[PDB]
Parts: sequence; structure tokens; C-alpha cells
Amino acid sequence: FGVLAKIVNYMKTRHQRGDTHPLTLDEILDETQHLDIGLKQKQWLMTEALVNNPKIEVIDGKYAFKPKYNVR
Amino acid sequence: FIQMSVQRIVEDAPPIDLQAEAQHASGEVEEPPRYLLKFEQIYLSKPTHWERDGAPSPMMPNEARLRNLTYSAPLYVDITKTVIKEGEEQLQTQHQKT
Amino acid sequence: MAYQLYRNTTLGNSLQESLDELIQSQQITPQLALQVLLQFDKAINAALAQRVRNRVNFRGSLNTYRFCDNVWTFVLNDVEFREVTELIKVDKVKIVACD
Amino acid sequence: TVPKLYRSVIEDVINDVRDIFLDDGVDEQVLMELKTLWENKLMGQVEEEPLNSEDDVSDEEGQELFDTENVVVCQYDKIHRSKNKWKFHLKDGIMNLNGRDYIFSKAIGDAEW
Amino acid sequence: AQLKFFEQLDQIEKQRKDEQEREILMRAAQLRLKQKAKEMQQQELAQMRQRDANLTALAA
Amino acid sequence: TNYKPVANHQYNIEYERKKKEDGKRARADKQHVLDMLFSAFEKHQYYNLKDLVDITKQPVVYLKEILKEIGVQNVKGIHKNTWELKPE
Amino acid sequence: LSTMIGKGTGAASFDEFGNSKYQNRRTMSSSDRAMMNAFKEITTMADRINLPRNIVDRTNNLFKQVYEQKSLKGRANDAIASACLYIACRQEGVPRTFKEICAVSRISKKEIGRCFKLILKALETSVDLITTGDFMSRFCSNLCLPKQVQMAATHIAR
Amino acid sequence: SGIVPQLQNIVSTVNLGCKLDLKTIALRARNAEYNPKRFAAVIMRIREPRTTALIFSSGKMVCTGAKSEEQSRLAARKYARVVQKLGFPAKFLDFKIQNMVGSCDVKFPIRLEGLVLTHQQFSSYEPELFPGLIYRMIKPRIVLLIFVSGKVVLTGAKVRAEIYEAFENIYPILKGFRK
Amino acid sequence: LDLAGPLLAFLFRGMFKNLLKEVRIYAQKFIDRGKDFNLELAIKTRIIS
Repeated sequence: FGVLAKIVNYMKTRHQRGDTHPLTLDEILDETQHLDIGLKQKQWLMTEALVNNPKIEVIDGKYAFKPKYNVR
Repeated sequence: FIQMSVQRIVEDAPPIDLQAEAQHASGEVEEPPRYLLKFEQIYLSKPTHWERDGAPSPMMPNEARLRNLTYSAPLYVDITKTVIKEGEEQLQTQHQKT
Repeated sequence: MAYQLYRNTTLGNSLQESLDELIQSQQITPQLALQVLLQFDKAINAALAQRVRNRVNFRGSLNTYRFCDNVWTFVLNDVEFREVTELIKVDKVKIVACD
Repeated sequence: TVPKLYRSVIEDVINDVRDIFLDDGVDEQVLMELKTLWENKLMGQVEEEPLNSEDDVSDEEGQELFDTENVVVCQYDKIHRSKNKWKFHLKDGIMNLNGRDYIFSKAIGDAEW
Repeated sequence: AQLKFFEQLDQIEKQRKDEQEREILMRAAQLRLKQKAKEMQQQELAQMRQRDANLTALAA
Repeated sequence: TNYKPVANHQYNIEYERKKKEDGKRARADKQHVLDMLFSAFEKHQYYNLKDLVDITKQPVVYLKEILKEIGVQNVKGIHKNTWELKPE
Repeated sequence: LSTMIGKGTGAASFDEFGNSKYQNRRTMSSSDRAMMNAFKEITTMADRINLPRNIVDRTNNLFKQVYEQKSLKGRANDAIASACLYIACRQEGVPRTFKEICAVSRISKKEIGRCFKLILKALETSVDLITTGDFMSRFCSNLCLPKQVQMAATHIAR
Repeated sequence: SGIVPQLQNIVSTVNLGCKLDLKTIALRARNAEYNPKRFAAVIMRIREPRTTALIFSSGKMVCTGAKSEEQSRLAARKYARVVQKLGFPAKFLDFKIQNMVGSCDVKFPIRLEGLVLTHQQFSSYEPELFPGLIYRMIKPRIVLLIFVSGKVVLTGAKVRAEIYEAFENIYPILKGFRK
Repeated sequence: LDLAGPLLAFLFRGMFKNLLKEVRIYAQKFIDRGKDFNLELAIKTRIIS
């Protein structure tokens, strides 16, 4: 679950890049040096619990658009 | 008063029990040490006056009257201190004539 | 994920070579090999800590030393390892220490 | 002596890895094969910026690269030095001198720099 | 492989029995919950313990 | 015998020896400190700065900087305003 | 320029759940509270070795001068108080050893000595060098030696 | 006077002008040690100048142990060149001698009691704390440790001239208290 | 009739309770820090006298 908040921080720096694009969890876990096993499944249960309260927006489809106010 | 009541007042007082407030935030299975103090065996010396040099000397009553000193005697208590740190060993150090 | 000192010795090298052979034969997975190495490190640390009860001495001269992350890397020359039962002479030695 | 300690270490290692071999679901024959192979394998410069004015101010760095000479790996409790000499309370550890291995509990060392 | 699936189902029954056959011992004096809590605590130690391994490998 | 002249009190020398042996907490790399912080938060949601310092074993200023980068202080009815380890 | 309030009588003084004195009185400033605590510590330390009140007053004045001068603001209060007590004993002509002052103060001998040097520099004053005869009376009396033995020891040392 | 103090230690600070990685320096250097729990810098020693230098991540370095100004500068340059060999852009900027220490003997016992009585404004003699008398000279900002055996140690000097001048000032005073 | 003895006994009861209270407080501070407080320093001699 802590690694999950770390993924949130990662996507926050991703916003900071400005190259935010519709993504998924596997590529982030790879780029953050973490694996894809049943651990990813339990942390994805936690991640969907996050999707129930993702003030930092994490939607399932085309997503990650956190800022409630966002133009450039 | 001096012979009985002072000693009885010292003995009647409950022993001092002290322990830390969950120090170090560790497993804390009674980890904070317990310090127990028990006062005993009160002793009184003869009236004594300590000079500016710090050298003790007997104080005669007339000298107290002339120099406006107070006619008093030192009061000493044996104190036993026990440390219980849950290390399976308790050490009971004794301090004589405090 | 342990102290990892004795891996770079005769014993650790032999264990690593055996694990490499089994990996080449596909008999064991690399994760299993790493787990075996970790368990070996634990067991060897415990064994040296417990079953060794002998006191040794040595003297000599120091030519280099390094320290980082609580790891000493002394480099001595013309060392004489003296023990009550036997004496050993060595031209050079490297002492790696950790704690 | 040292071989006997090695055999005891073998017993400890196999006992310690049995539980992992059960956890990972791998058959126990792996441990037997591992032990067999392991045993077989064992037995006036005003403008001072340029530093090139001095050369050969170092020594050969190949000693640490080689490491072929004798190597001692242990743990240290206290290490003191007083302006000339290095003093060593190295605790239980292992030594590799001339191939033959040595085992110790307390190691005391004095060296000069 | 089908037999291995059956053995895994048996291990699931064995863990339920062990957790519940004494979630009762605690009551007589939640076991699964306690185990989960214990597992949660190690994670922090493990990594503090673990990355030291990475630097020690670099050091030696 | 009372109040005998001593160079330094015994308890003080013991405490000083313990502190010297322990040493000052070192400033570790940002990545490892962040990972430890995230695991700590995984334990449960709310942490006080003092015990978080104990858990992380990092300098208070460095830990405060790293925590201000991601975490946020919430004023709460628990006892006081404390840190929140959730970045959002 | 302050006062304080008590319980008074039993009626409206205590209110809904025992308000007490409406409050707690809450008086003063740190530039005086720290000095007050230091004065209390000085009296305690002096009574531990039965120092006379004149030495206590000299110590209090020395501490006031040092505290207002503020070159030792970084040093812990008790160290300053202990060094001031040592200096007052030296100026009064009845020196106590640094170990003797440390025996009654929680501050170590090294810190007491450092603060003593700093206080000497801040006050721009000096203390007469100690002689073997200064400690003869106290040492002999604590050892319960006869007067002739004390005289012999003083003469031998001198 | 016929006596000249001899330098026993010189402290010099020089800025390399570039940030450094202390862990990398510790791993790659020869005689360097790095214990961030104990001290925040890296301690390195070179035997040929027989000196020790502390290297900080800010790029500033302090060199101590040199018996001469030239030895101090050469040792600092050698440490900078070692760091440069480790790949860093180390330079030699604003090298300066922060402190110098000298020692000498007057060859006669000295009555420190009379000395402190005469020069109480500059003297500080506390046998409880330290057996040597501490003299704080004003015209040169030098602190002198005078001992009953006659040994005199001077410290706090930026240049050798300060050491020599301070000894020249103190020698007649000491001659006035010869035991 | 309360003579000198009983009156001084009452006063000494009060002051010894206060002395033990002060020892409790002073030792508790050091115990919280983890230092092994000195008993002689804890006793405030001025209270009784």
C-alpha cells in the first residue's frame, strides 16, 4: 500500500512532465522497478479502493487527470 | 518526636514507584525500567555549624544566641534504590546516611 | 537481503558455482538460488558466531585502508598471524570488516 | 577440525533451506543434488588551477582489482588509531590464507601506516 | 496439474481450520487478522533491512 | 560521605557513552527514505512526526523537507495538527 | 507589579465544574523566570554543601550579570549557575574544587570549567590563584583530623 | 633571544569549487574513510606529506598536520588531484592558512604563579582544568600554552611571522620569571 | 493538650510528604529521558529545614 502511494507520487511527477497520457499500471510498475505478480493483484485491490477515493484522479480507462482545475 | 515519630513518619510513607512512559516506542513489553525507593533508618547528628570554609564544627547554644544562628542538627536517612529493567536482574543499591 | 560477507570466499564461491550448474540444467530457478544463498548466509553467520571459541592474534604493517557504509577494507603487508598453537606468515592481506 | 565445522555448516544449511524448498513448491531432490555438486566442487605558479604540475603522486591500484592474495572477512567491534598505529578488535570471522581456511572468535591486530 | 489444484484447495481448507480452530483459543482465553497485522509490521523492517544489502554489495 | 567530589556523575557518563555509540542519525538517500515512509503509512493512516522520525531514523530537517514535498499537515481533533502521509 | 488570587470563599468561586479561580494566574516573562529557576538551583546547590548565604548572594549577582551580558546564552543554565557558584566561592576566599561543585550539580566538571572560563571573560574580572592552604581546613575537618594534624599538613604543603 | 619556535601543525582551507559525492569518494579513494553517523565529511590521509584532510560535499577541504606552509599547500594540491583523478572537476581555489601551531622550549623552569599575578589581564592559570598556563597575547592574536617545564606552544597564528613575533614578545616576560 | 512533639510531628509529616513529592518529580524527568538519576541530587534539603 505504501508502494501504491509511491506510484501516486510517480504519476504526480508525470503530471509535472506535462506529457500525461492515458496509461495503465504495468508500465508504471516496470518503470518504478517493481514486478507483476499476485502482489500486483492485491495492490490492485488496494488500487481500486483508491479509485473509490482518488482525489488524485485514477480512473480505469483514459485517466490520471488529477487537477480539478487544469488549463495551460 | 525525635526518637520515634520521625522514624515512624519515614517508614509510614509509601515507597516511591517510578517508571518511564513507554520510552523508545519499541515492543514495550514492560520495557521501561521500574525504579523503587524506600527510606529507612533515620539518623540524627549532634548540632553542628558549618563555617564559610565549609568545615563542620559543633555549635554551642551560646554561640547560636550571639551569632543569631539556628540550633539545628543534621538529619540523615538510609535509602534503598532498586532498578527493575525487565532484564531478569534487579539491582538494589543502598545509599547510606543521605 | 542480509549481511552478505562470506559469499566472496571459498565456501560461497562453491555454493554459487553449484547453483549456476543447476540453473544451467534448469533444475532450480534463479529465485530459488538466491533464497538458498540467503539461507546459507544466515546459517553460516550463526555457525561462526556459536561454534567458534578460539582466540587469535596478528601483527604487521598497514598499507591502505577504506571505510564506507560501516565497511572497513584494510590492506596490510608482511602480516604475522600469531596463535598460541601455531604461527602463520603472509606477505600481504586484505581485511574486510562489517558490523 | 575445519572440515568437521564445514560438515556441521552443511547440516545447518540444508535444515535451513528445507522450509524454503517447501514454500516454493519445489521437490526435495534439488537439495540432494545441490549438496552432491557442492561437495564435488569443493573437494611561481600564480595561476594554480592546473593540477598537472605534479605527476606520479599515487600508487598502483591493481591490488584491489586483483584480490587474488589472501583475504580475511570478519566483523569488527572496536577499531582505534592513535596517530601512527591501527588497532583491531575483530570478532568472529573467517580467513583465507594460502588457500587453507582459518576460523577464529577474537582477533587482535596492530599495524603501522 | 489438476491434482496440484486439488492439493491447493486442501491447503486452503487447512489454513481455514487452523485460523478458526483457534480464533477460538483466543476467545477461550481473529487469529488470521492478527497474522495479517504481524505481516504488515515486517514490511517496513524488511526494506530498511533490504536496501542495506544493495549498498553492501556495491561496497564489497 | 554525602556529595563526594566526582568528576562526572555516573548516570551522565553512561548516557553519554550510549549516545556516542549510537551516533547521529545519517541523512539517507531520498528514494530509500520515501520507500520507508510509504511502508510506514501502509501500517495505518495517521502518524505523528516524533514517532515517524523514530521509524525513519533520519534527521528531523531532512525528513521534514521530504515530508513537506509529498505529505500534508492536517489540523485534527485527535489531539493536534499532525502530518498526513497520503500525498493527496 | 503583579498580584494573585486564591480560592476565597465557598460559593460562586467554583462554577459549572469547579472553575476554581476563574483561571490560573499566569504571571511573568522568561527573562525573569529563567533567572528565578537559576536562583532556586543555586540555593539548592549551595545547601547541598552548606554554603553560607553571602556566597549564595554573590553567586546570584554573578549570574545576573552573566545572564544579562548574554555571551553564554548558548550554554545551559545549570552550567552557568555552577560556574558562578565556583567563582563566588573563589572570590569569597573559600574555594571549592571543580569536582566539589560537580558533586552537587548535574553539570560535569568539563562543562563547569568551560563556563567558568567564559564567565571570567564576560565579566572581565579575575580570581586569585588557589593555594594549598585554602583546602586544608575543609579537607582536615571532613577527615576528622586533630587541629595539630591540620596545622602540620598546612605547613608541609606550604 | 636565540630561540625560534618550530611549527608542529598547520591548518589550511581550500575550496575545490565543485560539489562532490562523499560515498563515491570513500568507495574509490585509497586512504579515505566516511562515517556519516560520526562525521559529515570524508577523512583522508597521505603519508608522504604526513597530513590528514577533511573533504566535504560542498567542495571545501581542510588540510591539517603539515609542518610547513609549502607542505600544507602541496598536500592540499595532492588531495585535490586525487579527487580530480576520481573524475570530479576539483580545482584549487582560495587556498588559505587558517591556523598554525608552533612549539619551543625556553630551557628553564618558569614560575607560572608570578606570571599570572603580573599579567592577570592576559593570563589564565587553572591547575584543576589544565596544568599549562594560557596566555592571550593581544598585539598578535596568539594563545600561548606555557608550562613549568619551560615548553611553550603557540597557536592561533595565520602566518609564521605571528608565531615568531609572539615568541619574541613573550620571551623577556618569561625571562623575568625564571625559576 | 498538644505539646511540642505532636506539633512538630504534624509539620514533619507534611514536609516529608513534600520532599517525597519533589523526589518523584525530579526522578521522573530523568527516567523519561533514560538517565539513571542520582538520589542525592533528587533530595531537596531545604524543604524540611
